[PDB]
Amino acid sequence: NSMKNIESLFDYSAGQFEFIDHLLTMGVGVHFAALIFFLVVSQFVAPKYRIATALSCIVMVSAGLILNSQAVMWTDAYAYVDGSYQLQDLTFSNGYRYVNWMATIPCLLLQLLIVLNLKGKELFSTATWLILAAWGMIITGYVGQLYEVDDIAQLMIWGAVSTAFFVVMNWIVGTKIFKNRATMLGGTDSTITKVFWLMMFAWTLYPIAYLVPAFMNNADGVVLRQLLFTIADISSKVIYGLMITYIAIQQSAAAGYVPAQQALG
Ligand SMILES: CCCCCCCC/C=C\CCCCCCCC(=O)OC[C@H](O)CO
Ligand SMILES: CCCCCCCC/C=C\CCCCCCCC(=O)OC[C@H](O)CO
Ligand SMILES: CCCCCCCC/C=C\CCCCCCCC(=O)OC[C@H](O)CO
Ligand SMILES: *C\C=C(C)/C=C/C=C(C)/C=C/C1=C(C)CCCC1(C)C
Ligand SMILES: CCCCCCCC/C=C\CCCCCCCC(=O)O
Ligand SMILES: CCCCCCCC/C=C\CCCCCCCC(=O)O
Repeated sequence: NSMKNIESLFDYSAGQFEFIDHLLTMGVGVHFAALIFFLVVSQFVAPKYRIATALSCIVMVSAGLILNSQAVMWTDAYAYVDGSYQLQDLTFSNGYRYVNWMATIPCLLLQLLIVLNLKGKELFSTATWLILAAWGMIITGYVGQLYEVDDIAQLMIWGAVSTAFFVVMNWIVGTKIFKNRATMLGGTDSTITKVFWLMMFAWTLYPIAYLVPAFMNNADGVVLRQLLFTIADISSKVIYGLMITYIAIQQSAAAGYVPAQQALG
């Protein structure tokens, strides 16, 4: 895989290399710092919603582990020789992010449906179609990015197929939110709508980063993609998580859960 990604084609300046490393390790720090928040505030969440704030904990450690794995793979593969960082061992590839997305995406979607007050047979059927489209988007994307060096034309077609799964996924999410936000308590019917647009923005940064090999095949493009991945990660995972927690707590309080009522005090 390492030879299939453009990162393997370049020598990096000390600044370039250490900006990538600092990006990944700061991402580890943000995800593990928020995990403690999600854990501590789960006691303020009513029983019917607490799983949502538990799913953020799982998303945090999952993303933190892979990002930490990426950072160590990054510094294992390259060595400073003759004024630049040069590849020594093929041990780095963005493929593991696609495995991070494969597990974290189901979690992110499931916490949304829970705070939407879906239950029963609709919760299981909607989650099933959503996860299935999501995995289809990830797998087709994963196969695409194997060609970002050799076959750009092939990366664009796998991207078009993945985008089809993306669009159908956003349509289900969107429809369920707008048809169910009347069920939301504590005024969260206005908050879930701002979560939907956060999703649209943050999740669209990934396809843009995905196409970096086509409009910026050079070491600077490598740095840009990692930057875009960082902004998208913190947005789609952390900030999104915080808002799902706020909704969880506010609906808990409005539902008669004293810890939520008193925590917001
Ligand atoms: C030979 C090549 C084969 C290429 C073919 C692969 C591409 C299929 C793409 C989209 C399928 C979407 C089908 C539409 C069904 C979606 C299910 C649905 O609508 O569920 C959401 C609903 O809101 C909850 O009940
Ligand atoms: C390979 C490229 C293929 C071509 C791609 C072109 C299609 C893109 C169009 C829309 C994106 C999906 C946007 C989904 C936004 C949410 C929809 C929604 O929420 O529906 C509102 C509902 O109807 C209220 O009651
Ligand atoms: C590098 C450091 C990055 C740190 C990473 C961010 C960690 C979260 C920080 C503040 C939460 C602000 C958002 C609060 C969301 C609302 C929660 C709520 O409803 O209030 C509960 C109250 O905090 C219970 O006493
Ligand atoms: C870390 C959390 C999330 C939700 C990551 C989401 C990733 C995507 C929405 C990626 C989408 C892609 C598409 C639409 C087409 C090109 C290949 C990608 C997989 C990057
Ligand atoms: C083959 C792919 C099928 C994937 C199936 C996974 C769908 C899971 C759907 C929802 C499971 C319920 C999650 C938590 C319910 C909340 C219960 C509680 O509040 O204690
Ligand atoms: C993520 C959305 C994907 C959208 C893809 C757009 C559809 C493809 C558009 C034009 C293809 C351009 C053909 C050029 C062949 C490139 C071969 C090369 O020189 O490397």
